[PDB]
Amino acid sequence: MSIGVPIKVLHEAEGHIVTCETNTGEVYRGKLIEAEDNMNCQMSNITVTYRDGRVAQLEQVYIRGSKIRFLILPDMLKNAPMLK
Amino acid sequence: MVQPINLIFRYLQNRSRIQVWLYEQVNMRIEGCIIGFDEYMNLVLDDAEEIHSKTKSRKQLGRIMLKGDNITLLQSV
Amino acid sequence: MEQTLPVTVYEMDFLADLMDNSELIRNVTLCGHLHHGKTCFVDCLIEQTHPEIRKRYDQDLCYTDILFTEQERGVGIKSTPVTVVLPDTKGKSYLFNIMDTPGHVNFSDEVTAGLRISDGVVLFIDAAEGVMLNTERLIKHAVQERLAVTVCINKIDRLILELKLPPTDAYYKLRHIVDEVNGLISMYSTDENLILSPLLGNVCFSSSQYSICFTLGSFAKIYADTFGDINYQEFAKRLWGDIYFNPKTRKFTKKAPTSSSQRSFVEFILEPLYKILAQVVGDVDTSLPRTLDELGIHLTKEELKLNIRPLLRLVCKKFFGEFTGFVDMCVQHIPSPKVGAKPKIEHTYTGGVDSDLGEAMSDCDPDGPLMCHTTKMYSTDDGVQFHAFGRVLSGTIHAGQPVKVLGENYTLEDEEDSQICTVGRLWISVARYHIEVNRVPAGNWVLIEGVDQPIVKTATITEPRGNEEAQIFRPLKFNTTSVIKIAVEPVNPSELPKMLDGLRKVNKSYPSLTTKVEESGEHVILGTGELYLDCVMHDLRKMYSEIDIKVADPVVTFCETVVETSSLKCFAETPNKKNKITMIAEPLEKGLAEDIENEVVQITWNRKKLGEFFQTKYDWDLLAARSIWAFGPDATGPNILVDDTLPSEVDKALLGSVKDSIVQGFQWGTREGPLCDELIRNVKFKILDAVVAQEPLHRGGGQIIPTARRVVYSAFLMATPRLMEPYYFVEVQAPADCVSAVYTVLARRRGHVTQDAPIPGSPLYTIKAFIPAIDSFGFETDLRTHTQGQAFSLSVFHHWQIVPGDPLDKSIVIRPLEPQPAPHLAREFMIKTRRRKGLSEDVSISKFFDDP
Amino acid sequence: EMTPEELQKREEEEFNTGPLSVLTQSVKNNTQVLINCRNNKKLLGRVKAFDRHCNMVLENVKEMWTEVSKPVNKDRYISKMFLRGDSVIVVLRNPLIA
Amino acid sequence: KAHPPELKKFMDKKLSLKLNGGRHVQGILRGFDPFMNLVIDECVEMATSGQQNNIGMVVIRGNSIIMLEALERV
Amino acid sequence: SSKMLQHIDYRMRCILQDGRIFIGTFKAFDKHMNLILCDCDEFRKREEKRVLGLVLLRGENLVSMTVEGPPPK
Amino acid sequence: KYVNGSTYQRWQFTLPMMSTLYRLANQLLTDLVDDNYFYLFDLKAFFTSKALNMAIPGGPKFEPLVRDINLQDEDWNEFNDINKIIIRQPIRTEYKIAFPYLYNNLPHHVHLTWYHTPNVVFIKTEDPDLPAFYFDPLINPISHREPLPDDDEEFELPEFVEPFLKDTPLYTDNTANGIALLWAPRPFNLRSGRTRRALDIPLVKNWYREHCPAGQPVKVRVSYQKLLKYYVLNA
RNA sequence: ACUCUGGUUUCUCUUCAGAUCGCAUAAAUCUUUCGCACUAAAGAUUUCCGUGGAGAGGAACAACUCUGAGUCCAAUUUUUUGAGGCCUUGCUUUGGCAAGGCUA
Ligand SMILES: Nc1nc2c(ncn2[C@@H]2O[C@H](COP(=O)(O)OP(=O)(O)OP(=O)(O)O)[C@@H](O)[C@H]2O)c(=O)[nH]1
Ligand SMILES: [Mg+2]
Repeated sequence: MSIGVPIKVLHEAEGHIVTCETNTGEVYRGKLIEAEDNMNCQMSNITVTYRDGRVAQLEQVYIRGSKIRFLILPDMLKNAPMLK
Repeated sequence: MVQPINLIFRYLQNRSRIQVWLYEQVNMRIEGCIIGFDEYMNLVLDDAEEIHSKTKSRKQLGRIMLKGDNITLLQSV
Repeated sequence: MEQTLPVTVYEMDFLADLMDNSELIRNVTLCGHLHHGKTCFVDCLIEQTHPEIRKRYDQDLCYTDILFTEQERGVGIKSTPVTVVLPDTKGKSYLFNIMDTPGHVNFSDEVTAGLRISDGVVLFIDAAEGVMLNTERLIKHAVQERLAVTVCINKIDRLILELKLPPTDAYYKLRHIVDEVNGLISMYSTDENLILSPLLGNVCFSSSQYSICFTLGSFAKIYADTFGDINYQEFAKRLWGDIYFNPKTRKFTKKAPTSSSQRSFVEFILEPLYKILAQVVGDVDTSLPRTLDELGIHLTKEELKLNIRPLLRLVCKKFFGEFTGFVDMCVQHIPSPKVGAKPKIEHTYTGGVDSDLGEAMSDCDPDGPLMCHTTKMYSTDDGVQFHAFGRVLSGTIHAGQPVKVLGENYTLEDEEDSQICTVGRLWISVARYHIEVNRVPAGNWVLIEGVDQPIVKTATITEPRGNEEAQIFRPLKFNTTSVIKIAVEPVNPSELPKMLDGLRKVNKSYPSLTTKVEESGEHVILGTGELYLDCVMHDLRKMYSEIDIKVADPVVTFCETVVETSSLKCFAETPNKKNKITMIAEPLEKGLAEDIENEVVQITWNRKKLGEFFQTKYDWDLLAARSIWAFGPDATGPNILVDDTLPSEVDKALLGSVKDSIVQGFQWGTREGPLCDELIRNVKFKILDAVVAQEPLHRGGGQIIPTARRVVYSAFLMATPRLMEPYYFVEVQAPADCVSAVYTVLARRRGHVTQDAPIPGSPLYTIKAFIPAIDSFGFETDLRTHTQGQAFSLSVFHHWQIVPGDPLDKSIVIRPLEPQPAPHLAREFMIKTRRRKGLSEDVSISKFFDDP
Repeated sequence: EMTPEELQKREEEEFNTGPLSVLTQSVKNNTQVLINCRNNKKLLGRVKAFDRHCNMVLENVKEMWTEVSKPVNKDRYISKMFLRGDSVIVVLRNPLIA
Repeated sequence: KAHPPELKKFMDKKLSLKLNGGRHVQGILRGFDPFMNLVIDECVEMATSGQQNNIGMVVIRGNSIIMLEALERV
Repeated sequence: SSKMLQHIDYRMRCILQDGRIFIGTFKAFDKHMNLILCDCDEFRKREEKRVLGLVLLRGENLVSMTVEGPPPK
Repeated sequence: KYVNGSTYQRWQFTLPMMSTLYRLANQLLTDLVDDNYFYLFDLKAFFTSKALNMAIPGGPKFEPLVRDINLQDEDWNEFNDINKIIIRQPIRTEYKIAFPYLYNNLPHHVHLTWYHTPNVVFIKTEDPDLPAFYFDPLINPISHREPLPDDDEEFELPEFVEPFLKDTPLYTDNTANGIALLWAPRPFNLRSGRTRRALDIPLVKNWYREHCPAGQPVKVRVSYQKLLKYYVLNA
């Protein structure tokens, strides 16, 4: 009644390797440490593909969830209990 | 640990030369003498001025109510 | 997959996928005292994660305790692993490998087999009984096995429904329990960063009878789901511990307002819990539906017709919901096992973290070199095949994959205790069903089929054709000493092989079981007590060998000590007549045997730190302290081998030529001993002189090992030898009136009462006593019969004390079937053991000399 | 909000005294309205109703938008429309010519 | 019901903020609100012209903040 | 809000604010229109199909959902 | 409201009714809060003792279930060598019932008794003018003596909130009675039940199932033991 | 927050019930074991006392409590906008797309 299913799947994706695209086209693949009700994602050990194609290694990242276009989660969470 | 609107209150207590950046407008920033804020970070500036980066012709604005939905960054001097 | 598993809240594909991500795994041992709520807590977690598995109304489903002797005795006997997927307070599902360990202190070894494969501990404490014997012993063994310790104060309903304490005074009870656990952890650990408080989330409060389980965060989240705008973690920071609530300023203060206000725990947590339990048990018919409406709980009309205990369990299952405070506590405060891999490898791996394989085991990666470690062997109920249970610390076991099992005697130079075994099947072991898997990645627990043959107690499974420098994990250092000794023969000797087969099987099932054959052909089982050996004997006669087996009387293993230095400096030449060794044996300093046994010293140290210890602690010269060769029968045994050979009289390189064989003979001599072939204890063996032969085919090996044993024996016997009794520390939980009855029961059995102290907040007393373990046979039966069941005792091994007799006393006549008096008990204890051993009738001090 | 009352008609004190009152005028005056909206378009019509998000129902609208060629201004006539109100820049009562 | 962004991991840390219009900034975090406006000590501006501009204590609106990178090890 | 509970597990096409297409199995949604789509293939223009997996699409960037195919077995 | 109907098959009772019925039946019930009292005196203990041809002292005595090993017919092996046996205390009958696999050669048809159940520390309430939740003087006192957040921190509890059942009293006038009904013997721990025949209710079965009291003559003691004998033969 | 089930009691029948079918406990018979069988044990069968469930049939009064189902949010974080306009190439399906630079 209060919290939705996709934020439960986002909380279920913590510890896993998620790849989050942001509003400025930058793709961040790495270990999602923590995520909140708003989609503020503290992630770590991040491989970053910018818009040009350059890849950087940013070891501790906190993305503001407003700017997140989407996150690609592991398909393990296709069997997560809140997706039933 | 400093919370931000406390430092805005300290800014107006200092009446600093607050330069405010803009959302999505990277060219034009605004100098000012900050007087008042609110719950939603609307800012009134006493002698506010537009500064470009290509033009850099500082235009004086007077006391403005710059909306909270437009600011990015409140630096000093 | 491919098996018929029960209906569960999660699904097994998600469990098998949480197995891969080893950040979402918690290897947890639920350990505590006897009957402190661990099996019922696992029952509550199983009922949470399995909708079709439900506890009966009048009788608790255990769901571990899957043995017949566990179901009949009511005492947990073996550790049952349960792998569930439990959701957290934030809703995040973590894989939980839970070891439900027996809380009976005799089965403490079983807890050690769970403590090895765990990264954390939930110590279960009865809120009524408080901290008991095995809770102190498992605090000690949990912070000494380098495990993160959390506390579940189970049975808080006994504060409400039994003691009927006021909520302030039951808060004082829970606070006293948390303070007692903090004092025990500060006692057994120099670090004070592992303070246990419910403010930190380290302490959970529970009632596994009624499915109450909350930390402060999970009780604060009930407020956060009832009232929206509150952030529950900041609230949980204020709920416990002399913080009062000001409802006019709406703020939590340390200063008490009104001079009769309650703490935040009493106001916000304990009084709602009391009002829930009091409205259920007292006012079901009158005023339960309006308070249930106030709590948001609606029960069906069929559900309100329940009796008061199932209705309590149901009301608190609807109020508290899932056991997310347990998952809060074990996720915030028990490592990852990715984080917990490095203390596990530093503590339990023999190569240490600094090895090339210790690094790759600290990384805990499933695509690494396979380094599984099994501590438990679980028999299938046909009794024939065992399944080795343990955790994968690196790599991935696969079903059908050939594998290299290393036993406990595998060193890298003695590579013969290994065997290449084909792994048959892999199971994720929940208690009453096994999820058959194709592979098990690192960090996870696994039942392995097919590796059971080359191992007895403890294995390191590696892979063949790689990991050539793979060492074993350390054997299970047990909490206690298997002391009670029973002889075991078949009724019909023709079915001796079945019994021998069964003896091997109980050696696999019970981790601190010692099955040996003495020189008389007598088969001997060592156990920790009479319940332990009763279950061993049940499994021996019923599970493994289906034959009839005579048991002897329970006896104890004795130790052997000296009380003064040896009279003449004893010597022994080899059968070559070269290589004379000349030793004296003197008693160790007080507390030194406790220091060698509890690893306060090691011979694995360098000579500088070891000599510095023995100089600064026991007034040894650095001449003597730099001359320590070995440490008793094992590397941590209560004897010391020193050489006081001056380098003037002895060539020191020629002495280091045979240091290994003299050490081997000394270790074998202290392992058997000349009085009754039972371990020498607390004896310093000083090599005074050593002639050594010059060429190496005249010294070494078959000459100097038995010669060193003979000079250890003669140096021991010329010092005045005493037998040592094992003493059981007995913690009796009696009523206040039965204390003088406990004293009376102990006075008939040579037991000295250390203390009789009131359990604070309970009407019971704890009588702590020291009985001899030879006098503890039927002591708990004597106590519970004499007190009409009101007193109850748990007795565990504490120390060895010198028997009041003198064992080398031929002046003493012993009529064979009489209880001897104290001043010649040692003379009874020495020769009967010698008869049991079958050695000669008496040992003379001149048996191992060269003069006769 | 420090006004949590159930009987909230302050939102049309807003529509009689405040800034959005300009459109309740064209609810009552039935006046033609020019709307400068976000895709550089102009919507002239007559708003029948609206409230606090400035979403308006407009009747008989001429909408103007100019194209590049360098700009020629095109037109299309629409019967009657719902307009989501964050999709405006400015709203204008069309002036008194007389 | 606006929970604060979970940033005591990042207190007193050297972070590089990305701001909205392709912009960038560096500095020490000193606090936040539930709206993720950040207050920053030792702020170096670091524009795309390439020359690094120190300011000091600044406040950044949380609307404009794309990402935090903790340059210091948390 | 049963108008999209009618569409759960249907293979849906989600046109986004940049113009990218998300053809994924519509698993879940919430009040903010954040979608959980599994086995989601991105379609962009020059045609190419880019498999992603379990996409948690934030609701800010979703324009329009439409069904591509019936739910699988 | 209180029974099934005219067939008189199921009853459901209010807990004041069960409390006052428990008080009216106080003389027929032993006020044990445990089955620890029946340690080595329960049915399993007696099944064990019957199977081992041993008699628990307060308990029954049967014919031997198996033909006994005559310990003057066994012929001094190395196992039963009495010169090897350390005697400290006589290994009683009770020890062979308590641990039937440790202390018996050939434990056949033997029953592992229940071990300790944890001591139900239930304080019976003598005074109803006392609160139901009350620090009774049977309870040993708790001698008094924390990462607390500062009072300067701005955590406020919001206006709607207070503890969960603040209007509810902590105890009522029938709370201690219901707590006493939790530790009441069967049928008084029930509040619903199925109706039993008057034949089927032995009013004094849990009397000979206790130990026979002190100071009793020999005929009532053998009567207790033979009532136990036919109780155990029935079960 | 509007509508359609289901009731409860009692009498009887039929079938299943190794579940404490019974929080109680009988008797008979057979077999075995020792005594030398009320004062004795085991195993098995049977009968009784008399249960639970399901199904069915009657007849008494209740009919929508219960078990279900059908039936107040524009100010950062999502849904009341940083939106729209210019320049080069690859192809133009000559509509324009894609990438980048911009300007606001
Ligand atoms: N009053 C009360 N009793 C409980 C509670 N939890 C369990 N018990 C009872 O206490 C006894 C403890 O048994 P278990 O919990 O199964 O045993 P254990 O704690 O795992 O300890 P082990 O016997 O060594 O395995 C059981 O008979 C339960 O009925 C509780 O929360 N409150
Ligand atoms: Mg247990």
